[PDB]
Amino acid sequence: VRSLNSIVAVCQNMGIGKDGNLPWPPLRNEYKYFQRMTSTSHVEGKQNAVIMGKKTWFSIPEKNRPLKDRINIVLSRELKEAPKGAHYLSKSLDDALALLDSPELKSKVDMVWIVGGTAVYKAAMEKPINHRLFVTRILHEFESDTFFPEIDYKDFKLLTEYPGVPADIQEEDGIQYKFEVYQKSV
Ligand SMILES: NC(=O)c1ccc[n+]([C@@H]2O[C@H](COP(=O)([O-])OP(=O)(O)OC[C@H]3O[C@@H](n4cnc5c(N)ncnc54)[C@H](OP(=O)(O)O)[C@@H]3O)[C@@H](O)[C@H]2O)c1
Ligand SMILES: [Ca+2]
Repeated sequence: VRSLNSIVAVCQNMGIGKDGNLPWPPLRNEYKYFQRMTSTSHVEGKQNAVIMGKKTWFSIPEKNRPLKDRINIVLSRELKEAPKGAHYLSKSLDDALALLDSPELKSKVDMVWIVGGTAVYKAAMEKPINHRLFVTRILHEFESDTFFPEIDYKDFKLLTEYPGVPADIQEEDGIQYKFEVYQKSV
């Protein structure tokens, strides 16, 4: 494909989860940011595709699957068939990428978003393709048992500005956070 997009929220230690869920209680504004960023396509009659690992898919409340208005792709070396609600099942990132390039998908899909977990992010990170990483840095220490892979500061350059991403420190429910965008160019 042309380029990937990755979106994650991280607390101070780069933690992204705890016990199968997020490390922090719900932040409204963070949420809407995710829905908005992942769902919004810049082309009529096109839909965005989201890619995620098995543990992440299941983390989503059942009645809430699949993420409305996007093509849900789950990665798993173990599942035989796509979990109930997913659109496609794939064995590796590569398979996922290939599926996307296929005739039927080729045309129905706008942007591709990697929504985790660790291994998905990592895999996407290493592909020598154009890639933009949308990070929400939550300026607090919540205990996490899952972490964001290490990012290559030589490859991913932090943008100083980007359209429609507030640049100031935000706050909600007594917690502050900041939005950051890194860009990898091949
Ligand atoms: N903060 C955030 O932005 C954010 C975003 C997502 C998730 N989360 C949290 O992270 C946790 C889930 O993440 P996780 O890292 O533990 O799990 P995960 O990546 O969601 O699930 C991992 C599984 O998915 C399959 N998989 C993963 N990478 C794959 C690859 N490259 N090729 C094929 N299959 C692959 C494998 O399943 P098989 O064993 O079946 O092969 C692997 O066991 C939860 O706590 C969730 O709340 C946070
Ligand atoms: Ca397994």
